[PDB]
Amino acid sequence: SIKIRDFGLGSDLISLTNKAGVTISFTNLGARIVDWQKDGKHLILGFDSAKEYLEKDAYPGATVGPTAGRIKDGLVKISGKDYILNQNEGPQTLHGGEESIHTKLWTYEVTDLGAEVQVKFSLVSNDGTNGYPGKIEMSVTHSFDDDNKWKIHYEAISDKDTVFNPTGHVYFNLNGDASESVENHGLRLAASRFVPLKDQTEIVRGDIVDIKNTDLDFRQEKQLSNAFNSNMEQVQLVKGINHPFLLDQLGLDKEQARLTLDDTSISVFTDQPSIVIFTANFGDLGTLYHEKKQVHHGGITFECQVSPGSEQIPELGDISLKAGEKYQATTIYSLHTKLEHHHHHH
Amino acid sequence: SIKIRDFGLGSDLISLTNKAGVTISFTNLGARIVDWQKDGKHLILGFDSAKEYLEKDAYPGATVGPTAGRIKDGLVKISGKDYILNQNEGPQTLHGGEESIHTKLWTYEVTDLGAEVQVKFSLVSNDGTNGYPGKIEMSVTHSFDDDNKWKIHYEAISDKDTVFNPTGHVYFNLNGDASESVENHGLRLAASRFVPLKDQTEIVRGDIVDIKNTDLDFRQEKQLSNAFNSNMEQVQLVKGINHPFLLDQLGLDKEQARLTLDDTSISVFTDQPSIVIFTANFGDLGTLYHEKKQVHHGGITFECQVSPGSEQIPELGDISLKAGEKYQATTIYSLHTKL
Ligand SMILES: OC[C@H]1O[C@H](O)[C@H](O)[C@@H](O)[C@H]1O
Ligand SMILES: OC[C@H]1O[C@H](O)[C@H](O)[C@@H](O)[C@H]1O
Ligand code: NA
Repeated sequence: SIKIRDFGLGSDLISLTNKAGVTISFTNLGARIVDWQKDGKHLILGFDSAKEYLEKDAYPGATVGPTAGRIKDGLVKISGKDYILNQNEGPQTLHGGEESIHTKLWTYEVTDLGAEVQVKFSLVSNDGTNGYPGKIEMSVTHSFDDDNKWKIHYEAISDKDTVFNPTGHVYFNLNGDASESVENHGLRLAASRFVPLKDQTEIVRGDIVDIKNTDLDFRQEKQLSNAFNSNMEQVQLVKGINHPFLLDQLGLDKEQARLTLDDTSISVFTDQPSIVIFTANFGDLGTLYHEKKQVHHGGITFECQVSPGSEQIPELGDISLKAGEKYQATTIYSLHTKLEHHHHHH
Repeated sequence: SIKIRDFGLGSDLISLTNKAGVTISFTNLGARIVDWQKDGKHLILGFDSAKEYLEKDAYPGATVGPTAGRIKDGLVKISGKDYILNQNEGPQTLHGGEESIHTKLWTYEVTDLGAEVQVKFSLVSNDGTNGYPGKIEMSVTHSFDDDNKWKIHYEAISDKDTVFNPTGHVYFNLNGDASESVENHGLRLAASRFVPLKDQTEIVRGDIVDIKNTDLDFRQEKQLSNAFNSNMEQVQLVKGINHPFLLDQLGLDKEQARLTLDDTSISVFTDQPSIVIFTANFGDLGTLYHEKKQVHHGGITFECQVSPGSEQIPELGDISLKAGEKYQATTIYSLHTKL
């Protein structure tokens, strides 16, 4: 079933329930996921109204871009030309600049395919918006099926050579309470290397580091507490995790990551080369989620994209988008029950 | 009473009915007026869904900008520097460039004051959007009251020196049917001068012209057909009227124009110095409104703003907006019915 209602400020809330009774909801404000519940329990973080997003934190669950992550000094080279983008985090351009796509009302249309329902959000980034050459016609399709798979499909075309590397900013918290740390969740991630950050400004260091056998090694499932408790320089630098992880094997067919809590698991699939993992290292900020003060480490993202820093570390990839060329990216989050035995105590 | 409903593509339709039973409706798609009716008759042109506007014509009833009108070669000078805006009509920048603010979904909040109801639409134009320096935080408040006054109040703030001169693009048709020319309406307009167009590109010609005692003088009420049957080269040029008229006296208190058809009249008030009047000179286009095929002259606008062409005729004014300065504008469309 599909249901729609006003969500506030002119935004709408689109709620889907699949045949298994799992419900998930989105809003056109930032083509974003608002909630995902199983048996009355929230699997992710979200607010109850549009205003909350604009007043507390506009990122959760949003579609972010045109370029996700930090661009050192907002400087990009496009077809032999240097371009300076809006700098909204010191001299850095973070998640596309100020008042970016995650803050806009996107138009949308719903396609009911029976076992699958698709919500296609659309938006045009005008040429020059926040320094980005365009215009760029973008679309984000969020779909949910009877198999409990939530898929995000991005598409985009530009009138001019530009840069494009968006991502989905959902935060998971299998505890279903933001006031509960995710250190109790088990994490498995098919990545042998990571990208260290230079300092508190969080731009990339310039090197790629192997993490096998360190506290950041999750190739084999381990509790998140291991990382949180680590005194490795990078962990301390960011007070948790906030880094791009380079996937060892690419392809949408492979389970790149799996997050488990007791009988529930979320598997991550994507066609992107890295996963930026941010563990809500907010300290005592205590943003309220459903009247619960969120704790430090009260959530975890899996931002699949081309790793940030490619401006400095060419090896990470090329986020350039040629005029007329069609961009596409696909990321999938699938829900499972009793996928494995996870019986721990914190 | 207030009613909110889905207008399509995720856009909303906000309908306001006052004590008099008059109904006015708006959509966040382009902070625009969709309908205005009395006793079941539409006073303005509009569509029945969001899609239609996107597919047929996106300007009707919309808020247009940042700059309304045509800018020669898309060129403006800001703080002594030349800036090239998005060009969407040949080398001209028309109505702020392609995919402008009239095609975006604005956020909004409704405020019920009893005798009056306000609907405040907001949108942020990012710095650099379509070549315009910013960011510009814009808000357009459409309000409707028990006196049948529809008021538009504009406000904006920019982080950088820029240009700003928006307008409301409603088309009136007291016939209540697009298939019917407005030639039968009577118009009065407090303007003795106008701005002639250079040619078919519709950019300004360069001069200001006195219209006193011409087919374009409406200082004294007159029927539209007059203007429409005039052989003035300017009329002949655009096949109707598509020009900025320079108001004689400035100020919100003075009724600047009046459109009348029988018992029904619309008065226009503004704090702007000019009114651009366009008589839907669409030829055989035939755009469909409420299943009615539109006729040439099947509508008329009252675009209140600073006259287009100030880039070439500074006497017309200046549309710059310095960083940190607050822009404000107001335009009123008052409805009256004789007894
Ligand atoms: O709150 C948004 C969040 O987005 C990414 O994960 C960044 O790496 C974090 O530093 C933070 O900016
Ligand atoms: O269609 C929108 C309309 O906008 C103004 O009124 C112009 O003068 C007309 O030429 C036309 O372009
Ligand atoms: Na809506």
